[PDB]
This record gives sequence, C-alpha cells and structure tokens, in this order.
Amino acid sequence: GAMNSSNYAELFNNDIKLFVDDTNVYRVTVHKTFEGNVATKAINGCIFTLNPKTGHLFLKIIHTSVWAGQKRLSQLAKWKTAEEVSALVRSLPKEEQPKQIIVTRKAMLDPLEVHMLDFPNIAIRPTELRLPFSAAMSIDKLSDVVMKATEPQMVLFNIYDDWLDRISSYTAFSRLTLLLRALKTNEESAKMILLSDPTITIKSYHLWPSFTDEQWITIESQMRDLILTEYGRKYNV
Amino acid sequence: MNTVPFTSAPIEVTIGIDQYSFNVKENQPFHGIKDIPIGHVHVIHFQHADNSSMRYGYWFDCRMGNFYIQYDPKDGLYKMMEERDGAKFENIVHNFKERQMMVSYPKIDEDDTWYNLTEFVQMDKIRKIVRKDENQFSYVDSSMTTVQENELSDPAHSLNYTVINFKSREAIRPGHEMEDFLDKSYYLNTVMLQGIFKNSSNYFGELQFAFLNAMFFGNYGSSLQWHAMIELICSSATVPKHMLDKLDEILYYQIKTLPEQYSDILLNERVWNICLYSSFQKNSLHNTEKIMENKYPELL
Ligand SMILES: O=C(O)CCS(=O)(=O)Cc1cccc(Br)c1
Ligand SMILES: O=C(O)CCS(=O)(=O)Cc1cccc(Br)c1
Repeated sequence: GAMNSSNYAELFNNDIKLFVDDTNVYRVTVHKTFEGNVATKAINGCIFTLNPKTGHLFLKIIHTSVWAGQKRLSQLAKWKTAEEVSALVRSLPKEEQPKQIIVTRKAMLDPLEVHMLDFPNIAIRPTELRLPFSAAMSIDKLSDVVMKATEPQMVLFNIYDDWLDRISSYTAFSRLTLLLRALKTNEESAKMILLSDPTITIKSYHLWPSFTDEQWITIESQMRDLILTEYGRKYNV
Repeated sequence: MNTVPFTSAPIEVTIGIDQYSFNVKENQPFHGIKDIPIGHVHVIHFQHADNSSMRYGYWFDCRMGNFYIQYDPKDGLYKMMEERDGAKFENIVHNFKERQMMVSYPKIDEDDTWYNLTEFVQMDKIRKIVRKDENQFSYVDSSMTTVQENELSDPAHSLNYTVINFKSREAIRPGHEMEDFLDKSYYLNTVMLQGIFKNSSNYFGELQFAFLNAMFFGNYGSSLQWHAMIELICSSATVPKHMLDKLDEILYYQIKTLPEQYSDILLNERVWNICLYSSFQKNSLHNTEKIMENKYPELL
C-alpha cells in the first residue's frame, strides 16, 4: 500500500528501501520554429534513486541520445526509469537489494511492477507525501554532472554529505526535504541563504556547505521563513 | 427431439432451461421438459422459491446419454442423473408425454438466440473446466470459485478457467516489458491462442461459457473471466480480422440477452468503456457499440 504520515518512521527502520523520482528524467525546452510553430529540444535528465536511511543516491544520468527517433516520450520515460531501476536492483548483491521501492508519482507503479516481476518479494508502493525531489537539479554539482554528460552514466553520491556522524537519518531526511522544498519554491533566495555568508564553504567531496550544528539551526530557520514568505506572497497574507 | 423427465417436483422452484424461465409449485404434477433441440449444449437451472441462496444447474448434451432430474431430500437439491436402461427411459417418457405432464421447449424458427450464445460451446470443453468425470453432465452454482480466485477453497468444486493476468511473467516477455504490457498481442496470439487454446473457437467457447455462468447463476468468478477474455483481445493491436468480426457478434447477442435489471453488477464500466472507446479495437465492434449505447447509455 501507500506511504504517509502515519507510517513515517518506517523509512528509517532497517529494511532496505529506495525512493524513485522520475520527474527529471525527460526534460525539454520549448521554442518557436522559423515558420512560427513550436518545437521541443530535449536536454539530459536523471533518475533520482535514494536510500532514505543511508543517504546513498544512485543518480542515473539520462543522455538525450536515448530519445532519438522514439515516439510518445513522456510515456517511454516512465518505462525507461522502470528498466534502469530494475537493472540497478539486479546489479546489487542480494543482501543489498531493497525490500521496498517507493515511487513518488503513481504513473510509475505499473512500469516498475512489470519490470520487477522477477522480484516478487520487493514491494512497489506509492506515497501520499509530496516530496520535493524534483528540485534535485537545483543542487549545483548534480546539475553540473547531468548537463556535462556525453553518454549514459551512473554517478553515486551521499546527499547527506557527512551529516549522519552527528544526527539521525530521520533528521537528515527532514533537513534534506526542507532544503529541497526551499529550492523548489524560490531557488534564488534558497541559494542566497546557503552562500550569503562567504566564509562557510562546501568541501569538494560534498554537496552542501560545512555548517556547524548552530549554523544549521539558523539555516533551517531561514529556509522555513523563506517557504512561509513565499506562501504569503503567493496567496496574499 | 429429446427430453429431460423429473420423478417429481416436491419443492416449489423456478426452473430454467437455456434462456426460458417458468415456476413450479410445491408438488404440482410436473414430470419434465420435452422437445429440447438436439444439436446444442443445454443448461437446466434452479432457484428454490423458498431459498434464493444458491442458484445451481446442469450443463448437458442430449446426444451423450439419457438424463433425468430427481429431487434429493438429503442434500436438498434437484440432482441430474443418467438412466443407462434406454428402454426403461423411453417407456417412462412416453407415459408422461401421453399424460401431458411435460412443458414444451418452444423452439421458434425465427429465433437464433441460443445458437448465437453457444456457437463455440462444446460439452467436452465444459467438462475440463468443471471436473467431475463419472458424469457426462456438469454441475455449476452461484458460489463455485475459479482456480484463479483460489490463488488470492476446495479444489474439487472449482471452475478451471484459463487463468489470465496481465501483470504476470506469462503475459510479459523479458526485455519487452513496455511493449507487451501496452499491446497484448503476444499474450493473445502466441501464449493463449497458439499455446493454450490452439484455436479461436476454443477461446470463444470458454468466453461464452463464462458469460452464461455469470448470467444464469450470478457466478462472480465467471463474470471476471468473461471480462478478462474480452479485455485481452481488445487490448491487442494485432488480432485476425475474422476473430474481431466474430467477437463483435458474440458480445452483441450477450448484450442483447442480458436482463436490463442485472447490468449494474454483470457489466464492468471500466472494461467496456476501455474496450469500446480507448483500446486498439475501439473501431472494431460496431454492432456491440450500437447496442451498448442504445440500451445501457447509463454505463458510459
Ligand atoms: O430409483 C429411483 O428412485 C429412480 C429410478 S427411476 O425412477 O427409474 C429413475 C429415472 C429413470 C428414468 C426417468 C426418470 Br423421470 C427417472
Ligand atoms: O421471459 C422468459 O424467460 C419467460 C418466457 S417463458 O416463460 O420462458 C416461455 C416458456 C414457458 C414455459 C416453459 C418454457 Br420451457 C418456456
């Protein structure tokens, strides 16, 4: 079944589980043609596959060549995601394979179920949570490797940098989701908040800056204020 | 012509014989049905006046033996049985015919309803779905489950329809996941038609038998099987043109025969709307589409 605010602690128990977000798989820019029609131009995308307990990110880069001469591209994207996930599971040793895969959008459930028929003990599930994973391309080093890619490519990351040395996965996940929601709601302000202080820096082997515990609190506070600020701006409050 | 004799009618009962229904009163001098048209399977079915629980009945073919009905007061139902003494049988039937104790199957020479609902149905295939080999006839009722239903509970008393499941390894070739899931022609033509049923006539036979079992006994599993088999054809891009033309005719007479008051439970809105307006075969069922629109526009 579906995942929601009642069984929210399940994410951080000891059964291996992955989230799969396909929002940035198929990406297009829309422009006018010389004759005044509209045409799309695809750009590189990525499948966002994340273990919420460990912070391991399996970033499958989707090169535009994948789409060449194919029809019905938004629908193929869902089936290309399912195939990539399935191949990833199969490349993992058995004791590393997920018990559950949670998809962030319901259209992914059938493509993934069909591709995973070989894995009848792996549960494929939707979520009622609204997770801001589409904003993963607002993280500069992920955006960079995606746009630079010349070929299909799997790139591994920990989206929690070193946080788990100091906090629980439950809190790391909360922080990540709050950071990503901020970036989705107002990316430029969100980024300003992360680099407004020029003294604090991002280690070359990390994604996010090297905030002290006390500075993370402040940052977390500023992101919540941003989301709240944008809410008011939006609805006039 | 042929006949099905009753020792008696001890309990008041509504008797069905193919698409005809009529009432018998407790201990009315009823001894059976005559002039049953040779050349078709038939079904004789029952709904006790006093206990609408369990519609039940018997599929039979008069060319395979002499069959009669005698009420069993222990098990509480009208049972079908075979008389092996052919001579005992004609004698008994002639007596009741002479005394006019038999109602007359009114075969009409401008009605092809029964033919059109059982064209592809053959007793030999019925007896493989309904397993009870010491009899030449086959018992069915309201509550019998299907093999597939008993996968998600006695196997002796189950309907062995051909399992269909669109999200199974049988339906879906490795490396053709998307292709086989959006276009089921592989599953229809290689797996089912060439593989399991061998030809389209045995597929249609099961499909028709399934429908009749849903309609006459309200068997929920049979209804599922009938929709599953419609959906598999409709969802395939590639179907011999002869199958589609025939399928169109089959459904038309099913839709025509269905009681109007039973359509809310025996017809699945999703399956029909998909099949008539979204599926690969949307344009291929003109006659079925016309009768469904004009008769049950509500469902669409
Ligand atoms: O042993 C009994 O109770 C039944 C023997 S019997 O009556 O001959 C059965 C039977 C044969 C022929 C026509 C019909 Br009606 C039924
Ligand atoms: O609408 C119906 O189904 C009823 C028509 S009818 O009553 O079946 C005609 C009929 C009468 C008496 C014996 C036999 Br057999 C057939």
